Amino acid sequence: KDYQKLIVYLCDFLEKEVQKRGFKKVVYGLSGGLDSAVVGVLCQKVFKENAHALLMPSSVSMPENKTDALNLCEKFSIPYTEYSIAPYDAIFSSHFKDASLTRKGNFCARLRMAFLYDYSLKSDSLVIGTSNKSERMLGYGTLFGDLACAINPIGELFKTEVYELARRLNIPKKILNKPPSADLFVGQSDEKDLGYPYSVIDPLLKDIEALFQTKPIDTETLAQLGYDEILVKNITSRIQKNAFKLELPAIAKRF
Amino acid sequence: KDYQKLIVYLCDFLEKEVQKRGFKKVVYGLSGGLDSAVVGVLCQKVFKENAHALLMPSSVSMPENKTDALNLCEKFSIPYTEYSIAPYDAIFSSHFKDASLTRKGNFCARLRMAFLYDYSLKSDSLVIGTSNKSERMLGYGTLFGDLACAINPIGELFKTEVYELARRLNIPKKILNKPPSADLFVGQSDEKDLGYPYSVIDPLLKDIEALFQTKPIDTETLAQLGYDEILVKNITSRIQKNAFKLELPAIAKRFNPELEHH
Ligand SMILES: Nc1ncnc2c1ncn2[C@@H]1O[C@H](COP(=O)(O)OP(=O)(O)OC[C@H]2OC([n+]3cccc(C(=O)O)c3)[C@H](O)[C@@H]2O)[C@@H](O)[C@H]1O
Ligand SMILES: Nc1ncnc2c1ncn2[C@@H]1O[C@H](COP(=O)(O)OP(=O)(O)OC[C@H]2O[C@@H]([n+]3cccc(C(=O)O)c3)[C@H](O)[C@@H]2O)[C@@H](O)[C@H]1O
Ligand SMILES: Nc1ncnc2c1ncn2[C@@H]1O[C@H](COP(=O)(O)OP(=O)(O)OP(=O)(O)O)[C@@H](O)[C@H]1O
Ligand SMILES: Nc1ncnc2c1ncn2[C@@H]1O[C@H](COP(=O)(O)OP(=O)(O)OP(=O)(O)O)[C@@H](O)[C@H]1O
Ligand SMILES: [Mg+2]
Ligand SMILES: [Mg+2]
Repeated sequence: KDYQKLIVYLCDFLEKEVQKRGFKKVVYGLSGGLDSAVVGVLCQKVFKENAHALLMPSSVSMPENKTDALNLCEKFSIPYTEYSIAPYDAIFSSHFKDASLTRKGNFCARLRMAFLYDYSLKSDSLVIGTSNKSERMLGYGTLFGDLACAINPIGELFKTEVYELARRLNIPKKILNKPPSADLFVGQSDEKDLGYPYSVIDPLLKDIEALFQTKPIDTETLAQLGYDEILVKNITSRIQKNAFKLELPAIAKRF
Repeated sequence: KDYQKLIVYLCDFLEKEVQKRGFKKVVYGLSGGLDSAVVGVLCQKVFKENAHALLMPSSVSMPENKTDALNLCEKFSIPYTEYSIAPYDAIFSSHFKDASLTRKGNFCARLRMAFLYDYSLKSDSLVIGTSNKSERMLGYGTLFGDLACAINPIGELFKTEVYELARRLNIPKKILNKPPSADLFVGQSDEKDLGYPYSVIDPLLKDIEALFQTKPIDTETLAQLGYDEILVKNITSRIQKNAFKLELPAIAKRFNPELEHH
């Protein structure tokens, strides 16, 4: 129950990493969801007015999410800026009508990466990421999109742990009770895309991280732990298919 | 010859890296410049028609560059597609009229990454990078922009070496002698931005690679070699300031509390 210890640890991390790089200001995307709310509150405790939230709704971003984001900023005195990327996704939709929801969402996530980095350069700030360990392991995120940042304080925290941390940070119940959703298209949700809730995925991901962090996953070993055959096959496939997102691009060694 | 061994080496790298990932098709951005022309020719030899070139001119892109890129595809039978990003940068210019040239250029480089990746997903392909070793060490490129890719065959070749390889690959003279330029704004050139041509930069980078790799750069040692003080200061700064572009993000490790009995 020593989450106060964890909060101090993460705040110290943010302070040290930003300082060692020669910066004193940070920016991050605030979506109205749990993860970015946690990152926003942590940065506010460390940089106060020097931590800035950037809200970037799209043409399909759900309205409620944005208002919840604004309410968070007012509650925690977080300076913010609202910048719509709708004019950009509108062009993409007109040029690629039959584009899959995934392609449309990935473009938006990258547009967000671009404006966060643009904002950072013009204001001399660093971009703080919000991807949690569950998403990172599953590769549930857009490469060079929401996975793009300079520093990420909750990258080794599983989704269930980010939630527990959020409670200690007094994150609004509105955001705490909100089901995870990339919000890249109307009706999207982590549970629907993944097929299982984080209450079922996280326990398995934790054993996989402990047993096979730098070695191949042994589905038979996981089977012995009492995990559903189908569940293991599905989660293992996702992890192995997206392992590349956690690695640097392959560069031919000097001849 | 060693250049032929190099070509075979790079071709094998591309085929093995793409195959081990379960792919058979690749895509890359063709700007009309030397770096992308080199990557395009190499990919054509390995994947033939399965290697696609994506031309993405902006509102400021020089027209001559697109023409040279198109002629390259014709000479080497490279399938291509032209998608202008002008409509997108036009909105950016309208929203941020006073944005710096660097900010505007970074936005375009990132739009190109997004379309290359969009194209790769819809066609079951991998994005091949074109950043050379000089650009990588100097951080002369947009993070998550042109530096973004799955595999990069020329990341360990200095610009000067890329030029020599290009000669053996029979790249059009128009491209070979073309001055390096991000072409993110009218009149841009690597020499004007960096302050020096690669003929002066590369020799210094090669010494830095040989002298410093386990320890930080020592400007006094470089001064003893005979390098000009300004060149050393300029290049050393670019390398140290932009080293972060070649690394993954800093992620906070799991918290391990120091227990009372520890
Ligand atoms: N083996 C390999 N080695 C190196 N590169 C490889 C590769 N295999 C594919 N690639 C490349 O990776 C690309 C596919 O990766 P990527 O573009 O990320 O795309 P993808 O993984 O296909 O889509 C991202 C997914 O996670 C999503 N997401 C996005 C944003 C936020 C959240 C959230 O929960 O907040 C979730 C999204 O909705 C979708 O379900 C390919 O098209 C290809 O260019
Ligand atoms: N220490 C650090 N650790 C982690 N992240 C750090 C950081 N310092 C800055 N950052 C972040 O990195 C950002 C700055 O990097 P970045 O956005 O790339 O921007 P930046 O390096 O400032 O501009 C890109 C540069 O490379 C150029 N370029 C671009 C595109 C193509 C070519 C070409 O030759 O084709 C050359 C360009 O002309 C310019 O000289 C910052 O705003 C910040 O968010
Ligand atoms: N409309 C948006 N405005 C600003 N940032 C956004 C927006 N949509 C996505 N982002 C950014 O991309 C990330 C993707 O959201 P993600 O679903 O992963 O987490 P979240 O919304 O913070 O929390 P949760 O996973 O519970 O929904 C956000 O954390 C945020 O940094
Ligand atoms: N108009 C464009 N169309 C397609 N791709 C582009 C365009 N502009 C830039 N790119 C991509 O981004 C990269 C920019 O890198 P860069 O300008 O340094 O190299 P280059 O133009 O190939 O060669 P050079 O360094 O001599 O200019 C290109 O290699 C290419 O993949
Ligand atoms: Mg969300
Ligand atoms: Mg060029």
